[PDB]
Amino acid sequence: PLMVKVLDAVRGSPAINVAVHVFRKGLTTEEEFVEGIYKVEIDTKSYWKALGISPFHEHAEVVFTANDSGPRRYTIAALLSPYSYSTTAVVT
Amino acid sequence: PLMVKVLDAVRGSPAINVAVHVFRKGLTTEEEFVEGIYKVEIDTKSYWKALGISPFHEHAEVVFTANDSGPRRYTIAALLSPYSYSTTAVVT
Amino acid sequence: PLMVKVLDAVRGSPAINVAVHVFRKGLTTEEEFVEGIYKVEIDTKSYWKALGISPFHEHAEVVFTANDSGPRRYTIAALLSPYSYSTTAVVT
Amino acid sequence: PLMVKVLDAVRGSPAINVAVHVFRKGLTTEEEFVEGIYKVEIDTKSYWKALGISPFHEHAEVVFTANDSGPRRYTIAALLSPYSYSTTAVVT
Amino acid sequence: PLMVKVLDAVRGSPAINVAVHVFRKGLTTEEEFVEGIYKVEIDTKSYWKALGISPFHEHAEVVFTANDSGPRRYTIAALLSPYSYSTTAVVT
Amino acid sequence: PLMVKVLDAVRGSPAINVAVHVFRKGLTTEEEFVEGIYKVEIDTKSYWKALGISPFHEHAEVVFTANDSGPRRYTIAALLSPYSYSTTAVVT
Repeated sequence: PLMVKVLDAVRGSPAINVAVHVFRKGLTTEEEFVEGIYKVEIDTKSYWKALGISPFHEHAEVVFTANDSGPRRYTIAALLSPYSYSTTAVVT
Repeated sequence: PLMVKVLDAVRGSPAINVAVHVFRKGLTTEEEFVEGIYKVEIDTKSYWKALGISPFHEHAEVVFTANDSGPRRYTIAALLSPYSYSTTAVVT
Repeated sequence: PLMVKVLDAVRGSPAINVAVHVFRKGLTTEEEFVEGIYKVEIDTKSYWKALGISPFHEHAEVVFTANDSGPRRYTIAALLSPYSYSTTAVVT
Repeated sequence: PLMVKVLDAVRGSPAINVAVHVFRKGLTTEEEFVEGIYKVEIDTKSYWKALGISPFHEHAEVVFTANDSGPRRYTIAALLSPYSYSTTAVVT
Repeated sequence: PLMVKVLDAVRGSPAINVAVHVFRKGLTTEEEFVEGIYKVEIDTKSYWKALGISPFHEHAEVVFTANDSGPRRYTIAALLSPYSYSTTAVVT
Repeated sequence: PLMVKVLDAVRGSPAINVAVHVFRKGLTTEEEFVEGIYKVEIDTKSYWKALGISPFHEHAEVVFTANDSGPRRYTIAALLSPYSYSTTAVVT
């Protein structure tokens, strides 16, 4: 008998992020997985992935150049932070 | 008999991030996994991944260049930090 | 009889990050794993990973160059730090 | 009979980071593992990993250069430090 | 009968980082492990890892150069240090 | 009968880092281990690790150069030091 009980009696007003999981039992392969339940990706780069079988196999002249040079600003006040009875502000 | 009990009686208003998991039982392979339940990726780079079987196999002239040179600013006030009855501010 | 009991009676308003896990039982391989439950990756780089079987196998002329030279600023006030009845501020 | 009891009665408002785990029982291989429950990676580099079987096998002329030279600033006020009834500030 | 009891009665508001684990029972291999429960990696470098079987096997002319020369500043006020009723500040 | 009891009655607000573990029972191999429960790595370098079986096996002309010469500053105020009713400051 598997019994899982989470946050059953709540009185008041909290801030929650519940993640309950119960399990009873050619280049990239994945199986039976739970990924990115509460994930966050900011300014994330992937230039060359899984190009394929036999890419640039013979006599390949290639110049890979990657220039990440910029005036980019990211300002997050409450990233993944539940809060109760509080004050959150970004003042520029 | 498996019994798991988490945060059953809450009185008041907290800030919570619950992650409850119960389990009863060609180049990259993964199986039976739980990844990035509460992950965060900021300014994350991946230039060449899993290019493939036999890439650049014969007579390959290649110049890999990666220049990460920029005025990028990241300011996070409460990254993954639940908070109760508090004050959070970013003042620029 | 397996019984796990976590934070059952809470009175007041705390700040919590609960992570409860119960288990009853060609180049990169992984199996049966729980990774990055509360992970954080800031300015993380991966230039060449898992290029593949037989990469640059014969007569390969390659110049790998990686220049990470930039005016990047990262300022985190509460990184993975739940807090109660407090004051958090970034003042620039 | 396995019984695990953690933080059962909490009165007041603390700041907690609970990590409870209970277990009852071609180049990189991993199995049955729990990694990075509360990990943090700041400015982390990995240039060449798991290139593959037979990489640069015959007559390979290669110049690996890695230049990490930059005006990058990282300022973290409460890294992985839950705090209660406190004041946290970054003032530039 | 295995019984583990941690922080059962808490009165007041402390700052805690609980890590409770209970267990009842081709180049890199790992199995049955718990790694990086509360790890921190700042400015961590890995140039060449697990290149593969037979890398640079025959007649390989290679120049490995690694130049880490930069104006990088890291300032952490409370790294892995839970604190209660305190004041934490970085003033530049 | 194995009974482990840690920090059962806490009155007041301390700062704690609890680590309770109970166990009842081709080049790098590891098994049955718990590593980096509260680890910290600052400016940590690894140039060549686990290159592989038969690397640079025949007629290899290689120049390994590693130049770590830079204006890098690291300032940590409370590294792995929980503190209660205290004042922590970095003033530059």
